[PDB]
Amino acid sequence: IWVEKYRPRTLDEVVGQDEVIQRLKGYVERKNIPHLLFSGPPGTGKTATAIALARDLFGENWRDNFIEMNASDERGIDVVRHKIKEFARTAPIGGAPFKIIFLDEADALTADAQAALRRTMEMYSKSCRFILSCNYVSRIIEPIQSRCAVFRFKPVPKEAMKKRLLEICEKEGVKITEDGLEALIYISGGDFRKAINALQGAAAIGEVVDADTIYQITATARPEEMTELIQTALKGNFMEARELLDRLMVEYGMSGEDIVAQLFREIISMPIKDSLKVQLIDKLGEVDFRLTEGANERIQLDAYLAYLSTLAK
Amino acid sequence: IWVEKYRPRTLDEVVGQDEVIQRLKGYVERKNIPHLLFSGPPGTGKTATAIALARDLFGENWRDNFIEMNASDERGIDVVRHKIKEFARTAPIGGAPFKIIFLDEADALTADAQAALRRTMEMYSKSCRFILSCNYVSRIIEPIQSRCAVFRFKPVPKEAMKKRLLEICEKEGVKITEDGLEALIYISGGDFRKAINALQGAAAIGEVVDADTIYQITATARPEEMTELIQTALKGNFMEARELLDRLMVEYGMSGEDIVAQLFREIISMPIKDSLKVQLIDKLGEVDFRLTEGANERIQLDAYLAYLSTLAK
Amino acid sequence: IWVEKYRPRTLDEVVGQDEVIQRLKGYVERKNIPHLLFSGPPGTGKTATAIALARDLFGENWRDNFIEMNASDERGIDVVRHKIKEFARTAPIGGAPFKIIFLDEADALTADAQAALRRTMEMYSKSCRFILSCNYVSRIIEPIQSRCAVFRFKPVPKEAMKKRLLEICEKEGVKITEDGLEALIYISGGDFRKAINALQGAAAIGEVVDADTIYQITATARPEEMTELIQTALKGNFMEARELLDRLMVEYGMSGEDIVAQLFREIISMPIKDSLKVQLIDKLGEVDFRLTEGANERIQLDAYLAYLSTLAK
Amino acid sequence: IWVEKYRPRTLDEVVGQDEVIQRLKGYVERKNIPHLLFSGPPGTGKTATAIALARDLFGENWRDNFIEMNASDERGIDVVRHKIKEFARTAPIGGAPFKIIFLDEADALTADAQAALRRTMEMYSKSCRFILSCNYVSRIIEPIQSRCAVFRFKPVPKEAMKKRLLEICEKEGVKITEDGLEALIYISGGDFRKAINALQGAAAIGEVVDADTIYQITATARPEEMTELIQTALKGNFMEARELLDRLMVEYGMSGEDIVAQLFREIISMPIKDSLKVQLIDKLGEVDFRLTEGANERIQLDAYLAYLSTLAK
Amino acid sequence: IWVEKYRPRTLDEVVGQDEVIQRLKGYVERKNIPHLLFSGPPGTGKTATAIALARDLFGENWRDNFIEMNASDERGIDVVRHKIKEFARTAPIGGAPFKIIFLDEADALTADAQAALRRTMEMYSKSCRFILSCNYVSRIIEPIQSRCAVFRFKPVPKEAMKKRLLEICEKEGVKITEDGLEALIYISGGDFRKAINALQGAAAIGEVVDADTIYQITATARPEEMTELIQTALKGNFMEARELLDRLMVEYGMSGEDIVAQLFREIISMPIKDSLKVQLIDKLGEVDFRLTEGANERIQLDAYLAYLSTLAK
Amino acid sequence: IWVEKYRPRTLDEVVGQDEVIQRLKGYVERKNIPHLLFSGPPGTGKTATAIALARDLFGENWRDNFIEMNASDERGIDVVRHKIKEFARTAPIGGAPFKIIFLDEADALTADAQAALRRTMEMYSKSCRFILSCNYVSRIIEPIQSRCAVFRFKPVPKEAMKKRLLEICEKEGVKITEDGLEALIYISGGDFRKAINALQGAAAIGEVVDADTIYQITATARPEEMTELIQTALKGNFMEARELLDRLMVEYGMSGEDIVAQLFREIISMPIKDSLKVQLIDKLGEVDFRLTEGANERIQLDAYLAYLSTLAK
Repeated sequence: IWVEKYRPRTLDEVVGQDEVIQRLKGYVERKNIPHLLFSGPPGTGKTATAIALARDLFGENWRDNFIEMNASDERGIDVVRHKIKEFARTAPIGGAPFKIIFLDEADALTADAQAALRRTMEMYSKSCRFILSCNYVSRIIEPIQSRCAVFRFKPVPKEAMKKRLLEICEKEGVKITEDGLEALIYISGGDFRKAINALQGAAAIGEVVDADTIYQITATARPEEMTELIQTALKGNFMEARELLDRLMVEYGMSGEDIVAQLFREIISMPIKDSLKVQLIDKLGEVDFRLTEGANERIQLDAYLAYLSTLAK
Repeated sequence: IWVEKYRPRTLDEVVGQDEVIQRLKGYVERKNIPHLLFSGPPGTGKTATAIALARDLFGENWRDNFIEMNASDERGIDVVRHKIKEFARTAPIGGAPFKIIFLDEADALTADAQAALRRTMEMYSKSCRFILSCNYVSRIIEPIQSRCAVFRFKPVPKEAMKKRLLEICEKEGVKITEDGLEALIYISGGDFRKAINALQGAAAIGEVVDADTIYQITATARPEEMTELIQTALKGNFMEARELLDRLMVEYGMSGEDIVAQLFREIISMPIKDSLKVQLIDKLGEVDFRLTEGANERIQLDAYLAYLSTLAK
Repeated sequence: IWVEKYRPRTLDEVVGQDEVIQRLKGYVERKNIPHLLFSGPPGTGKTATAIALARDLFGENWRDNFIEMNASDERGIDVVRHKIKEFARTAPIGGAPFKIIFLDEADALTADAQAALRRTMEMYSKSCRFILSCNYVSRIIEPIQSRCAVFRFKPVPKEAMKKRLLEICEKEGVKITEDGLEALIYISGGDFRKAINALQGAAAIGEVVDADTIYQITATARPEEMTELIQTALKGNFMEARELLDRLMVEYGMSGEDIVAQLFREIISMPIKDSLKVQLIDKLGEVDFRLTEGANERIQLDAYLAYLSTLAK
Repeated sequence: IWVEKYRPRTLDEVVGQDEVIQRLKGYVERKNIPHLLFSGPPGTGKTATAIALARDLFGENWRDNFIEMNASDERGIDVVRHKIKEFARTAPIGGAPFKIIFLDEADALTADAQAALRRTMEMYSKSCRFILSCNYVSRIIEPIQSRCAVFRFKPVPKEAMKKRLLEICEKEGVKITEDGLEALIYISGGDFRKAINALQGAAAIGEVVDADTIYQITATARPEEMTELIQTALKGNFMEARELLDRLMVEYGMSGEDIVAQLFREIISMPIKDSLKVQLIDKLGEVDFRLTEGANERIQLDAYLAYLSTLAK
Repeated sequence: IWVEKYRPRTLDEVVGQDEVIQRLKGYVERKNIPHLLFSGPPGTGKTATAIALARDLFGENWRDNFIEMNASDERGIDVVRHKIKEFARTAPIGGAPFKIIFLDEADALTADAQAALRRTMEMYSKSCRFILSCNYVSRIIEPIQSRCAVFRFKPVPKEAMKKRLLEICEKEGVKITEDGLEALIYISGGDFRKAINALQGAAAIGEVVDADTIYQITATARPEEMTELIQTALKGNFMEARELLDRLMVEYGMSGEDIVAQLFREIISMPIKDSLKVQLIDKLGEVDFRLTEGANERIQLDAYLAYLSTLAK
Repeated sequence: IWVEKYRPRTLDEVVGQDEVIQRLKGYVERKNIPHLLFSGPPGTGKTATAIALARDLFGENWRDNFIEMNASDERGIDVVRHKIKEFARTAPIGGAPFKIIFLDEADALTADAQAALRRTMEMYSKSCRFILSCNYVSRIIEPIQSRCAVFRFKPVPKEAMKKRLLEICEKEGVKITEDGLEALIYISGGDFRKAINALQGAAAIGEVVDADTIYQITATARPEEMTELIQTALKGNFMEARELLDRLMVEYGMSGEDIVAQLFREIISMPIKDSLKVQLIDKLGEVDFRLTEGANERIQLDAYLAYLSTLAK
């Protein structure tokens, strides 16, 4: 399960996030941690560095102290408070003052539960410390940002991930091609968890990791096929386009959201006029809405391939 | 009841899914099963291979261990946990290490129930194993795909099913024609359960299995007749269309839902403009609603044939 | 109560359904009954033949064994299971192997209750047997059609019913005219229960059964009056049409659904263009909906007579 | 409370319904009652004759046997079955064979509850009997009409009620004018309960019962005021019309349905062209729908006064 | 808290409702009360007179007997029945026969709970009595109106309230101007509770009660300013309108609901065509929804001022 | 933590709110406080003045008496009532009559909890006093406004905050530019907590506080960048605009709501025609809705940049 076997071990090993880590290192020399707020897209390293941050400060004895828990399971903030009192009365065994709790998905709670943090902040900043992961900082009520040093994780980039992916491979006897690497990244959206997990799943199978084997495992169309489907649509061949999208949707087994996602990506990365690209995206915006309201997947989608085949003349 | 009497017995006997089985065989030589995730359309062999997978690993004593249960019945995940503890304490009687639980309709649960799997995965991977059937992989939250080897079942194809259908027949003294076979497949949508079940139902009756007898059993007009009815409607011949739909609705004895279903299928598979197909489906969407609210079958339906015969000019 | 006093006694006596009975007879010579599925409109003979089927196989002792029960009363499938165990342990007293249970309105249950049939099918096919009545076959989940020989009851035709109606009369000293017979059938929709019940109600009164006395008892306008009302509407005389529909609706005392029904019938059987007939039916479709949602009977109806009187020029 | 103090005592005393009673009398000479079905508008005498029918057959001891209960209170059909067993075991004390139960609002139940009647019909037709009141016969599933002698109550009429109203008055020292009588009937819709209740309420006040005092008590607007409001609307004076409808709606305190009802009545009884009357009623049909869907009373209503004030030129 | 300190004490002191009270007095000379039904807008005196009615009949000992309770709290009709039995067994201490229970918000209950009143009406009309407050009489099922003397409270008129308001003031050392009185009534909607409460709140502050201070306390723009904002919008000056609505929304500090409320009031009371008023209200309906779903106050509101400034040409 | 270190100490020190404070001072000379109601946007000084009001009346001993608590935590109104009885029995130690309780977020409670205030108002107005903070006065049921002197806090203003911000800086050795000050206020929305907190966070970093460093810390785009993105969109360069919005959305890490917010601000503060600004805001209104319903962030947003690039010609 590659995405854990390559969980960074020191802050130095979390890549793409110099911005955050360069200054997050300046908290290990002094041994200070004010409640951390980690913001960013998923699969970029919030949990990783919050491990490698607890790992660089305790040495060998992190597992005993640090604990990760999902903050959106609404009845457990109050049931995991006895872990707050045993954990605050125990002094870091070795030669350190403070101790850490990680809280994934913080930005899912309404105003209320958020407060309960505070009566363990001013009472435990000489013992306890929180790291709060959230998708966006905007979504955490101010009275907490107030007591937090904030870190905005940016989506990692191509070469930095591509490198790390290779290292996960050479060290695990997996043979990716260049094709399957580049493809493993189209997939990833710049999200490691997604990327690693995929690779892992393609590694489990028989040997060579082709561009395809990656497209198959994640159920996301070859980008060549999309810009075929969109193209054969724009030309005027509706029934053909419908055929493709069908075949396509069964081959990998994508959702309507999933198809509309790729439709988007490949509508953007088309080399067509900014004048027309709008017309497409606008409608695509429309269609994506229709779906989320609960309208019929098949009909709205085919109805969008219809949209394109009017723009023939 | 043919669809069980021909339930594949070994992985070798599940057809059309080489892609999955070829490598699912490589789990019987080594006797490894990491929690399996089966994705695909219904009636393609998820349950079948998950039986024939448990059957090829236990030999004669599968029934005692393996158990299938529907995962969407929301109050029973927790009531069928005592089957998890008797089943994990009993070592596979014979000479095998591990044991299996199949979970149909996994992709119906919201984030929560999905987690409860995990505290029996790391505690039972030296005793228990799960196979998860779902319509689409996209619909299972990542923390599970994480611990799963994934398999995307594709819809079985024409000739592969047509063959198996014949074998079910010659071995059960049923006389299908070529017509009734081809028709038994229009019906099937590439879904065996649907196909087998139909055949079975046509076999129960008096002898020869015509194209018709299949269309009747599934409630269901010759697709030639629909695209006739829709067409004679679009031309402007309302009274003619109404006649057809009537005759049609008595010949096979379809519901309003049933008619509106086929209306849909054949409105999609029309070779007409994406521009117009919308107008039709939109209204069809409307009509289908009207019916479910309890409006009058005959009037809303004829009122839809009216809709089409305005679009003459 | 004529509709029982003339309940067919042998399969030979159920008329209009040769299609079903001709081959349902071939189950009395061999003494086989695989679970029967009876599909068709109401008042066509599903219950009748399922009696006359149990009557032709037990001779004199059917009442003791066979029992009819409505399957839509949701808490009684499980309370009438002790009738399943006393009934399966008792061997048909005489010289027959098997026994019957009739289940009206089967097509009202959601997927679940339907299954419970099965654990008495494979355990009781050497003792028990089910006959399932339903409006449409399409509405019974496949796993049951699977184990059923299916029979589609068609709406009994004109002459076959007209004959039986006369026999009910000559044998009950009722004087119908030809007018009142033909009218008793316009009413019936090809549904005996409806027809017999009507006749019965017209017989209770004073002597001669006119065309009218039938129209009055069922609360259904002379078809001459409808095509008058629709016509005087189409001409442009709104206030006149409204008068008629009023008088009309009090004379027989029809519902809004009832009026809209006849409106439909006589809009179809008009000898007017297929071009215009649509406009009418479309709106009629509209109006019928408005009513079922709970809108005001009088206003929507008069508002439909309005609709027609715009189409003057 | 006049509407009870003048509850008819013998079938002879129920007026306007000769049609029903003339032949309902022919059931007291023979002492037969097959389950009665009473259909008709409300306040026309279904309950009355079903009392006066039980009163003419038991003489002095009806109250002990006969019981009226509303059939739409869904959990009480089964709780009032022990009244069915004490009532069927007790033989009519005196010299009569049978006993009666009245069931108001029968046409409110879905298919199911209706059946439960039957297992007390064939078991109690030598002891029990049902009288079923319903707004329309069409709304009672056939298997009951089957076992019922049916009676369609027509809306009483003017002079028959007007007479009875006077008798309620002379015998209660109330001074209605001719104006207030005629008006007491515009109100009534041919519904006694409505009429009597109104009169009663106008009698409670100070002396003379004017046309007005009746219009005021029922809030149903003076018909002069409506055709004022509609007129000042049609002329073009929107703000004036809105004022009236407001004042009007507070003076009597009508619902939106209630206003739209009177709007209708007085739109019909306008002496304006059949050409225009349509336009009005059509929209009124529209508006009435909008309301029943739950749209805003005030806005749709004023929005209808808007509609009229466009038709100025 | 002025709205109680000036709770009328005798029927003579409830103003604006001569219509009701003049004849409600004729129930204190005779000492009769048939179950009262009070209908009318809120804040017009239903509770007040139902107090002052119980106060004029018991003299000094009303509080002990009479009790007010909200009838919409669905589980308490049956829990406050033991107050019905202690209250019916105790004879009015002094020299009176009967006793009273007030039931606010009666018109919130579905058919069922309403019945339970009746088995304490015929059993307690020689001890108990009910007064039922409801917004509209139409909304109380007939079987209760049946046993009720009905009273329709009209919205208290201008001068009658304006007088009472002054008396509340001179007797409490508050200095309203004529402006602040007239304004205190624009506010009131003819609803005292609303009016008194407002006045009270403006009295608490520093001295003189201006037109403004009243508009501010109730949140609520000068109606001149709204029809300015709406107007400058309709003309085409969007940026101007946005400015106003801003200034406006800060000056008084209204919610989005509050603004949309006034927007409505002044859209209605515009002297513009019924044709256009619709367009506005329709969208306003739209906007109000958008807000309640949680959309952005500022953007939807400005987006509505946008809506209006398209309708320039 | 600047936003507390500069918590105003006397009413004189709360800026921008002369309107409220000028007359709130007239309550310290007399030593009267009727229950205060503080209405206004967040971060404008409700809590501040309610501190500085308690601070100007007790001198040195406020902390002991006054207590602030959030009123939306629904189970604690009743658990913090024992703080009401110890606090009401203790007379203000020194030479004052009365005592204070502050209640933030009052406008979150449904009708019920609001009442419980009252039985401590008339029992404690010679000991206790409440200050109620709420976003809008409209949202507090009248029976409380009734007993409250009301104060509408307006959003502070530019120069008053800008001054205080500078003082926080010169006294903390922070070097803001004019750019970073003006920007620190675009951010603030006129909300100090927001502003101070931001400044604080930019001060923690390396020296000079640029316009940017402020835009970065709050994850709110440079207003120059928005009106670039909107502009390059309006010109017709869709793909360019999409690029910007992307880069932009990753640089600061804004939500969809957050982006749509700034989109709005800078659409307003554009110097473009009132004619076009509408078109933009209308759609922006649309888009913002789409998002809140749950539609796809990326697609609706890009779909809005599409919208703008159609308005090229």
